[PDB]
Amino acid sequence: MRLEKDRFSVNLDVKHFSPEELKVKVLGDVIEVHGKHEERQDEHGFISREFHRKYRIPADVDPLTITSSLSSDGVLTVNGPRKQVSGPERTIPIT
Amino acid sequence: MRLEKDRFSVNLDVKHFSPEELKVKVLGDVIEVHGKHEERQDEHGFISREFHRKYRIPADVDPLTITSSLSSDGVLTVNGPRKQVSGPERTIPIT
Repeated sequence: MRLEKDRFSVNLDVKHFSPEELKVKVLGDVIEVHGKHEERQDEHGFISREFHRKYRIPADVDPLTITSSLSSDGVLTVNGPRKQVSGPERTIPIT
Repeated sequence: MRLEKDRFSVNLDVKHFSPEELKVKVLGDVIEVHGKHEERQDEHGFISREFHRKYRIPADVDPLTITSSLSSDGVLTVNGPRKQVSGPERTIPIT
């Protein structure tokens, strides 16, 4: 949902939502994310919002190392580091 | 320049260009690419095309393992594999 020269961040507005109702997850290359709230006809134009978003990590981002926080105003945040890594400037053979 | 569910491919039209004149390269996360042709005023609307494109590899693609070929019709192709990898479907702690 967002990238930086040193870190990254996925942001989702899911206001009036609460953690027990959501599922974050890391399946290697991907970042799973499931939601589902049944506040029911209580609202007005009732909303039974459920889903399942998935994102692709970036290469220099470790599949582990993920701060998955949240703010008071119902906003899922997913964090992680970047690594410049070291490969000798590898001159590639063009056929 | 292009992606697939199992492999990837970067394609550049650089017709009337020849390998000695170009530089492919892998700097960890990135794929460098330099060009420069001086066919000179020989053409008509002379063209002194030089540059330096750079691409970001995808996570499941090894920084090594890169078939950099080319076709007869002046087209740089850059290839590589993908790996589903294995991480236990890692349930992430949302704060």
